Amino acid sequence: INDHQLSVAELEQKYQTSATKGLSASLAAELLLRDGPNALRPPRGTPEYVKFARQLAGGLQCLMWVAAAICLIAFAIQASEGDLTTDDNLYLALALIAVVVVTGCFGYYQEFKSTNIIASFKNLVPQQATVIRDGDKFQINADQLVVGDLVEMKGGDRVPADIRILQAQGCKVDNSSLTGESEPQTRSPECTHESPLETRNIAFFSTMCLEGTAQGLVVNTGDRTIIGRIASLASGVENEKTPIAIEIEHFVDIIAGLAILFGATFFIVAMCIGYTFLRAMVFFMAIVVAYVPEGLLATVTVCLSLTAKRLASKNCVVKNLEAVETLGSTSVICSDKTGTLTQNRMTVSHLWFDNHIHSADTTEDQSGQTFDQSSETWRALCRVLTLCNRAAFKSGQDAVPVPKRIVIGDASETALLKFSELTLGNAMGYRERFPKVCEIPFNSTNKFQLSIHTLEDPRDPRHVLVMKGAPERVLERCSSILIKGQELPLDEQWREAFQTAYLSLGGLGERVLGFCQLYLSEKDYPPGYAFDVEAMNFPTSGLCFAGLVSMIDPPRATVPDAVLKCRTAGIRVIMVTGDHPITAKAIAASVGIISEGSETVEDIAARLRVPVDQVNRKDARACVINGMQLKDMDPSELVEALRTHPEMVFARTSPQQKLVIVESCQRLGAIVAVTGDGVNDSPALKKADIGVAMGIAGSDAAKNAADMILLDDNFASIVTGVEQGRLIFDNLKKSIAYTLTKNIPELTPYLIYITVSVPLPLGCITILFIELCTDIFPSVSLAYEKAESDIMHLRPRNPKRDRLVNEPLAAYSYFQIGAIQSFAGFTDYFTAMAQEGWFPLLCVGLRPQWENHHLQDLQDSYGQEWTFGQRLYQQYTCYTVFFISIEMCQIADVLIRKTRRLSAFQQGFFRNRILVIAIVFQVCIGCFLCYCPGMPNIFNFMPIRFQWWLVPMPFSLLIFVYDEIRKLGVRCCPGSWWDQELYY
Amino acid sequence: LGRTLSRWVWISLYYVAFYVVMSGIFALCIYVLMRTIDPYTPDYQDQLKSPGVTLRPDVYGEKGLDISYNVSDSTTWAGLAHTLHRFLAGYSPAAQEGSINCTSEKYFFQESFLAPNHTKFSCKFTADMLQNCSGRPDPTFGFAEGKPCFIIKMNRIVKFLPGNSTAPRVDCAFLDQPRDGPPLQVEYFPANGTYSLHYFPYYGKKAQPHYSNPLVAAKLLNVPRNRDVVIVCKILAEHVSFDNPHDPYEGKVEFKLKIQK
Ligand SMILES: CCCCCCCC/C=C\CCCCCCCC(=O)OC[C@H](COP(=O)(O)OCC[N+](C)(C)C)OC(=O)CCCCCCC/C=C/CCCCCCCC
Ligand SMILES: Cc1nc(Nc2ccc(F)cc2)nc(N2CCc3ccccc3[C@H]2C)c1C
Ligand SMILES: *[C@@H]1O[C@H](CO)[C@@H](O)[C@H](O)[C@H]1NC(C)=O
Ligand SMILES: *[C@@H]1O[C@H](CO)[C@@H](O)[C@H](O)[C@H]1NC(C)=O
Ligand SMILES: *[C@@H]1O[C@H](CO)[C@@H](O)[C@H](O)[C@H]1NC(C)=O
Ligand SMILES: [Mg+2]
Ligand code: NA
Repeated sequence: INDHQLSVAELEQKYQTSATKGLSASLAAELLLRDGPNALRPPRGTPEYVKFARQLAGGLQCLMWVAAAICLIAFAIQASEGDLTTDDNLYLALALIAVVVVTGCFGYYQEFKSTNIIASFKNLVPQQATVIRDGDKFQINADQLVVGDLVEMKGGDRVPADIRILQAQGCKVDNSSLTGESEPQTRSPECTHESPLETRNIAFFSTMCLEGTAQGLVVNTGDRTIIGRIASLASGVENEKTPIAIEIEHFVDIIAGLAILFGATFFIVAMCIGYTFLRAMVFFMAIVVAYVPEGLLATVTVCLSLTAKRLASKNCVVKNLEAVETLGSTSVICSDKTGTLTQNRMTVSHLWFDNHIHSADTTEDQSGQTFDQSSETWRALCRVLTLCNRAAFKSGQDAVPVPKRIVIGDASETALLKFSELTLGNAMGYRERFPKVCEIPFNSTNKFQLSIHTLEDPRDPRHVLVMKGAPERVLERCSSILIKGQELPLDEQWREAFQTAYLSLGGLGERVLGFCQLYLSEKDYPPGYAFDVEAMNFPTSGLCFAGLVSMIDPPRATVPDAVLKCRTAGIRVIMVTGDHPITAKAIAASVGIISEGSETVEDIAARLRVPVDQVNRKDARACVINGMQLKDMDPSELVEALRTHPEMVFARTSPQQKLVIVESCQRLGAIVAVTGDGVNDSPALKKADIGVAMGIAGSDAAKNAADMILLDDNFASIVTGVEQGRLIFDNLKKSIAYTLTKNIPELTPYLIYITVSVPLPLGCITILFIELCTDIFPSVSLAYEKAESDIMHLRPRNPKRDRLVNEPLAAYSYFQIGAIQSFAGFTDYFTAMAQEGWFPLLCVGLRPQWENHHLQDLQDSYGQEWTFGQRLYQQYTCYTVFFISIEMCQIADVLIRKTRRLSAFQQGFFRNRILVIAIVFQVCIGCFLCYCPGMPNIFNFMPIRFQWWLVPMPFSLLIFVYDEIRKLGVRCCPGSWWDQELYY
Repeated sequence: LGRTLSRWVWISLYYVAFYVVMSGIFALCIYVLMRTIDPYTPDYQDQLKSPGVTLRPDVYGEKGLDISYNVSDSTTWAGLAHTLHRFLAGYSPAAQEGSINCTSEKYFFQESFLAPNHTKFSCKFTADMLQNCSGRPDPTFGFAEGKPCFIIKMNRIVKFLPGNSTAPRVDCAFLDQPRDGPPLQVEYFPANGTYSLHYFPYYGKKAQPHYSNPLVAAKLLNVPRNRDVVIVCKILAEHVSFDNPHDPYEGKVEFKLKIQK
């Protein structure tokens, strides 16, 4: 703050530098050594293996790692007793490890590809600078700048350091990145403001001198720059866990609790039966492992990748898989204005002529409503602003869209030339034809631009005088005016209307520019005579006014409808900007952040002509908060103000204040999305649950801090993102239910085997084939399901009450569908045993004799005697038949998981072609696993008879019918006990 | 807890009813299964494509059958002798009263139940048909002189026919070293060591509750002493196959023998 306030003399003694001579070369070198390079320090402490390790870590990943460790410890215990058939422990352990590793590799590949796609926009620049040393002006590198160096500035420079201007003549710079100000700001030595940002005598690091020349001293370098301190603040921000990760952690907690309960109860059962304590411990570990799915993580990752691919089809690049859901659960969108909700380019917005305010089209693609252009007054005004303008187009562009086409000159000149090229077709060629015999540019005294032009018509060479300037200076120079296409004298009513129009157009934040013309006849001025600028032979008064043209940075074409759709989705939209409150409020009204009929306390005070003390705050729905007012506030008042006003706009907010707003919104218990394009948004972007950075208009810091990037700079991609997030939430919970339901069928045979001592119904290899091969595809195909209701009308989900997996889902999947599948499998198992010679009663307690290698003549129910190998082949037959029962039940299970509430007849059985292909694939893989030569040797699968394929089919139909009746009952009685308890 | 008492009891009753309905469905399915199966003949003999072969006495060593004993010390073969007496107790005339004399010398087919309590006739086998290795007059079963007797028993399968061409025979021989040394000499009881054809087919426990497996005792006469040998005994029949690597006991039995001197 002392950098700008101090005057020349004390700065000389403070920095040991001369305002003219400059810093000494030896002093400059020693100060460069002491302070260091001017370049901002880039953090580079992100190794590749660290990222891979992070991708290998997470809730489901830690659960699977602990399951593998438990398998290894149980195998160690079994080896301590010298037991047999322990290779299944390794099979399960390596299965879990391989799944975790492949999933981590896939996620790392996705992140690496996204980073490479984003990195194409980076572009280094040497950024040379002009400095005075030893009295000889020359050039150095950007980092070579040292504090106190006397440095020159000219149009098109990048301002390689923070510099206090000591001399300036019409210098205009843009601070749309560091600050939120879209309009170019003047840099002048004169200083009155306390804030370094608003102060006019200082320049900033990541800026650009649009026009003018200047010279000043270097106040800060390196990471002490404003951009440097912003980057340091962003580095201080710490990322938090994404909502989907929290849901996964809650689900893993549920799984672990249920596993511990079942393991403990059956361990006590194993004590009660008479098993050895070590055997009961091994059974405990087996149950705990059996409650841990390993193919679930792969399906979750595949669903996330599919949603990310759908988003990337629409130029939405997510840097991580978990970010594709966050927008779906977002409750608050904090939006930057300049460059995010607006185009960041000045353009013509309104035209006041003929006592009428017409609105021009401001969309970058020219897809908006046009104004009336069948007036000769419009033709006169068009000639006026066409001939006055001096900006020129960049060469080589004829197929480039006009709004994006490159123009050289002032921002106002660029906007006027673009407006002419839109209304006209070839104003660039139109300007050349008219000769500029007299041309007077903008002057500190004249405060206007003047041009004398000769007419195109050979018959009429009458001179035309066109002037462009500030309305408060232009109006006093006029006597007549174009009205209805005629010349009319100025009365008091016309001046009153001019003042009202000027005040109204200035109340929208749009700069108002006045235009006028006059006709010089050949009697007054001969055609061959040349006009002289210094002679001032012109009347310079009594002019004929044309109209007013007001220019403002406009919203992007798709912004208003996207904002409206987000509001109908229950997401509250807050605008935060570093711009002036007038422009912020006008933009918020334009884009629908402030709804029509919603007025602020200032508007109410103006309406009732009452001081704000008696004005009731609750009457006003909209609210605009300045940065100073925010600083005066305290967190309790800020929370109360957030709750009180549904529509709220923050203007003149520093990066720290945006960070605090995001922190308050998050601390209130809401999921916050932050949209940004500039470095001033990077701290809040990193603090947000999801940060969305503009791609074309975004800066490096904003893209780095953000989770998502919009490559086409389409704000409408946010509504697609939130729709996809809600859809992936619903489809993910459906897929999780489908995957979970088959745990109980795989585990129940082990419980029965341990307790009742029947021969083992299901083996570990069959369980691996179920988990890893057959059922991955149908659960993934469940992610292509369409929404049952309309996604947009619904409110954002409550993060606390609405969970991804809750008790109703787990209870239903585990203990109703899983119970039915277990019963089907056991029915088919007993059918297979009885039809081969082993009645159900004989199977009870037969395990010790069944597994005894010394018994080669065990008798069945018919008295036939079996060897160990034949009994083992019967066991493999049981494995196969129970596996087929599970698969047949899962075919109906995926169909019931298609919808949570709607009937399967209401939706389509065949509308999801991927689901049909998945079911066909599952049937084919099962058939191949059964009837392939040599199968019983490698994988314990046997060619079974067709009768055992049909035994579980009634149970599949039972699952379908039961789920359909449940959903019908839920639909019929929305608020009943059945809906409350039986809906998941 | 998270639910009121009424809600908890309502959901508990609902789950109890659901599980009762599922249990009833499962019980009905198992009852229908039990009602369809035949009590006399297996429906789908699939892993019983060839009978297994077992040996008495059976001591299984580490992994497979391994018989060893000290000829000087009687305690070593005392257990094997007890095993042989215990097995042959079942094939005693007191335990063969239900069965009847049987000299048909061919497949003793039975299409009807003409035996007491609606059963079928079973042809009797008595231990005395083993003669020398029956336990009389040698209770040691030849173990005392280093000439052990081993009983080979073929597993019974319902309605399984070994072959009409010749009664199934048993053939014992060295495996590791057949060519080396003199060939193994074995004396069989009954003559030629054949299973008589009137013991087949088996009709099941229900049809033939007193059915008794035919026995063949093989006595080894020339076994080197203090040397480990491997002896394989196969069943020669038309429909009995012994080429199954994944089941070493199918159609044959292999055992290690070591007669220490
Ligand atoms: C949370 C609550 C869990 C509840 C679990 C239990 C559910 C109900 C299951 C069993 C309880 C009842 C036990 C009997 C069930 C079958 C009833 C039945 O009708 O049996 C009939 C047979 C006897 O034949 P018979 O007298 O008719 O023949 C007559 C003809 N003659 C005499 C000539 C042979 O008796 C038999 O075989 C009995 C065979 C029993 C086999 C052991 C049990 C195997 C069952 C596994 C299902 C597990 C489901 C788990 C659910 C999910 C949990 C998360
Ligand atoms: C035959 C057998 N053996 C074991 N052994 C073992 C494993 C782990 C442990 F900690 C101790 C012992 N586990 C078995 N199940 C129980 C059934 C099941 C279901 C789904 C996933 C895995 C399993 C494993 C876990 C089975 C079927
Ligand atoms: C077997 O036992 C007898 C009993 O004393 C002993 O003399 C003989 O040496 C043993 N056999 C061998 C090979 O040691
Ligand atoms: C059955 O066996 C003998 C010899 O075949 C036969 O003559 C006699 O009738 C029966 N004897 C006994 C003891 O059953
Ligand atoms: C079996 O016993 C008979 C006496 O009944 C005897 O003549 C014969 O030599 C014995 N054979 C063998 C191999 O011991
Ligand atoms: Mg911005
Ligand atoms: Na983040």
